[PDB]
Amino acid sequence: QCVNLTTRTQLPPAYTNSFTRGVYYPDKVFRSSVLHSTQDLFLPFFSNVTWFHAIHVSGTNGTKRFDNPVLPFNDGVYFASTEKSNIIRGWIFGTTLDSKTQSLLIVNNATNVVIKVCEFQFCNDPFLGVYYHKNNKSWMESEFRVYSSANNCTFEYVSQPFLMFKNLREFVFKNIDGYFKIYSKHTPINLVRDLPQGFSALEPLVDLPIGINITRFQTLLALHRSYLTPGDSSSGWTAGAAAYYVGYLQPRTFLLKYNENGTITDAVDCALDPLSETKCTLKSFTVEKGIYQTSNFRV
Amino acid sequence: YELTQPPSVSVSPGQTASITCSGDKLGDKYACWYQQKPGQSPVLVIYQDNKRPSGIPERFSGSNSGNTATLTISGTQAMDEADYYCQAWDSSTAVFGGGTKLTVL
Amino acid sequence: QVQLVQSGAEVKKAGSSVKVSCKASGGTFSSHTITWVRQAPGQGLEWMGRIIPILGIANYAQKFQGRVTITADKSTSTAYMELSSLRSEDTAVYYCASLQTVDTAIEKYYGMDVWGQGTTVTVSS
Amino acid sequence: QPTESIVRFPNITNLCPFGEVFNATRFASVYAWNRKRISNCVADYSVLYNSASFSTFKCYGVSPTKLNDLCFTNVYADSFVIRGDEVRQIAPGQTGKIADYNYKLPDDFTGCVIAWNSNNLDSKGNYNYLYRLFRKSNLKPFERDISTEIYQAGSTPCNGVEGFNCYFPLQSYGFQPTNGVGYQPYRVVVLSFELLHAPATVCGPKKSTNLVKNKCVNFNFNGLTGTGVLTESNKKFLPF
Amino acid sequence: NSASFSTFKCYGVSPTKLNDLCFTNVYADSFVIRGDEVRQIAPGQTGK
Amino acid sequence: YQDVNCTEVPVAIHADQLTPTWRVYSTGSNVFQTRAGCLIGAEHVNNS
Repeated sequence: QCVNLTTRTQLPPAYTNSFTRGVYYPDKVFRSSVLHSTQDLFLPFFSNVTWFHAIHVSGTNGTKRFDNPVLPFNDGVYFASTEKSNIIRGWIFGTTLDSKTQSLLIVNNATNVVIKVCEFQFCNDPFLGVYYHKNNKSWMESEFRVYSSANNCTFEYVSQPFLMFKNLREFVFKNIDGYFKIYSKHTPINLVRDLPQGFSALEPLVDLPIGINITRFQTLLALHRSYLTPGDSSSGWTAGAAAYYVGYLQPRTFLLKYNENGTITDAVDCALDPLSETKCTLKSFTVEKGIYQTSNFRV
Repeated sequence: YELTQPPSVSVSPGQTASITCSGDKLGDKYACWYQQKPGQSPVLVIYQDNKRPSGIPERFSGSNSGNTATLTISGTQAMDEADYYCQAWDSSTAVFGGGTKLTVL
Repeated sequence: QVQLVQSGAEVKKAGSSVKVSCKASGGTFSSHTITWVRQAPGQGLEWMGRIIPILGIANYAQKFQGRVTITADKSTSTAYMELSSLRSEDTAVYYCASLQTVDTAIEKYYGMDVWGQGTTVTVSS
Repeated sequence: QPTESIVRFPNITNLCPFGEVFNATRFASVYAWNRKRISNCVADYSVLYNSASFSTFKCYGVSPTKLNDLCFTNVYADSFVIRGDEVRQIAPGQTGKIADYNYKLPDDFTGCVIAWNSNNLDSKGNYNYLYRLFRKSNLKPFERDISTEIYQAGSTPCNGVEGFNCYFPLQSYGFQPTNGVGYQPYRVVVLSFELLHAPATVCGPKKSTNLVKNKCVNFNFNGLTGTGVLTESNKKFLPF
Repeated sequence: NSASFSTFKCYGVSPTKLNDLCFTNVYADSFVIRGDEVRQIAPGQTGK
Repeated sequence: YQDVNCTEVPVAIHADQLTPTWRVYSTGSNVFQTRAGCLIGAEHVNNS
């Protein structure tokens, strides 16, 4: 089922800035008109987030360079899709991802999210093969070009698919004390440039008691067979720009502001800069003229 | 489910040929057409709805109507001599019709 | 890429067990459902069934109910079948083709991308 | 004072097969232990401590008596078998071959631990039951790992190679009733759950009552007791 | 890592932390007692 | 920074584990030393 779509020279930086994102509800308790300070894993404000494209259409006639490397987990990942043709269909997690330990698999098909924290190997380029079914864009079915085994399979889960203008999606992955929680948020953005000049909350969706070890992860991409070449050398596919982001979470304290409706309107980091830190120690989003003392929060 | 088509069809070269593959509830069933030449194995020229796989010249086209599937031929040549079979994957099974033999003067 | 090269024509007596197979020699044996269609002179094409190697689920046709025993093993990377109770009228040319998918409801997503050269069978009586 | 008490609980009447968790013929080994999520289950913890078939109900988290009037979210159970003299060694942090090499409970654990004797179930002498006897590195709480490496009997390291200062130390099992208490395998099942007050699908055998609004009452929602006046609000709660 | 010692519970310091300090002066007392009296050997516990 | 030498700020801050937003506060042109400590981010002016 697997192929070898790997022949290129990687561009190491491939990153941009994330202005104000990654804030998610840390608990299941409703609050309103109150500012709460929550010490938890979070993405930094104005952080550096990877900007992998994975589809570099450039040149006189263009090309379909493929790039979905494996990324370290580092005790938390923030992910976004901002797709237009619904071509990102889940993720892969594990320690070494080759018949050693349990590995988590996520696939988002039409009406079934497939979860498999089970022991099986992943090739160097796991992906998904999808076709439009006569261009009707209704059946839109996929393929298992992701793995080749299901040995010693432990956990499974199925429910309504996570996937339902640019359609900016945001996900937060956190493997803490044996509980894997996937938070999510759907937001449309008109601008086709990088992340918007705005803020939005990020709700939880489902918690998984996988209880495994995760150190590296990879993204799954749905690809369409543009042409079938005779003597198949893993012919190039087409999905379109495969534009996804990656963020890294760290343990810090944020101040979360709730409105009357209970939705988060804005948040301020306690380590971004002294001004934002001064807001935390005062537990207020407005700081009057004067001089204030602040407590250390660095690692 | 049952396929009945004319035994044969004849048309002058360079003309537009229309072939009808009639049956029972074949519209909204996404029929597919194949091609077979004398002395050569069958090849895929129309896939999943009048769709032409890569490496095939832009000569075969058509549309699927309410209860009929039609194939239009453009730029007919001498080497177009072949037999067309229209089939569909119905009820987890494939049904093959009698097929039509194209004749060119 | 699959060539689906198979054996040539065979001569055998009537009423004997018939064994035919196609070997790929090209792409991976799995990831491509293998189906067979019978070609006969002045009788159209006949579909009997298909087998998915990796899934191992085989579907039969209405007229071929119980007269075929289809098996496929990944270790041998070959698909072979046992045919019996064959009459002279059943004699025809058998073909084998791939379908690019290995799932039951997904065979609708493709046509027969590749065919075989055709192995004619003659029955001697 | 409140006029009356109101209890509102989820409506569940389906009993999921706890026997598969307790009466199961075969339990997973301690090194590779099995976890079963219990949800939408009519939990009845009162059929365990008073049952005449079990004689060991050493709970650790909370009082088992008050478990029949609580609503729980994402209840979990784990089943494994130890040699038996390690039952006392299940404490949060101990020196042994299972506290850090097979199973580790977190210090902030909220649940009960269930064990019982398995003499006729694992000993007769049947020596075909096996479990991990040694491991090298430690593990984090609620973590599993499978890896077999030969213990170094001397200075020279032997990784699956028979040679000098390295031979076969393993011996066949001797499970028999003659062996004293502690050597016989004990079937151990631990109930794990959390009370972080999320939506709950597991609740005790408590019958709900009708709701009365706009009156000082002694309410009890999902085991959250309290007193106050119940009314309606314009605020909207998210589905979670 | 040895199964010979079936009762190894430290009082003033965690057993795992023993491998973090070098002592140069430790008083080791060895004697044999009945098994039922093993619990009796503890800081400030009454017993025969 | 109360009673902190201006020259010792980079060592004290442990710059190896700080975000760039704080690094800009360890060096630059708007660094001034006062008897109350080191002041960074304010431009000293002669006028009273």
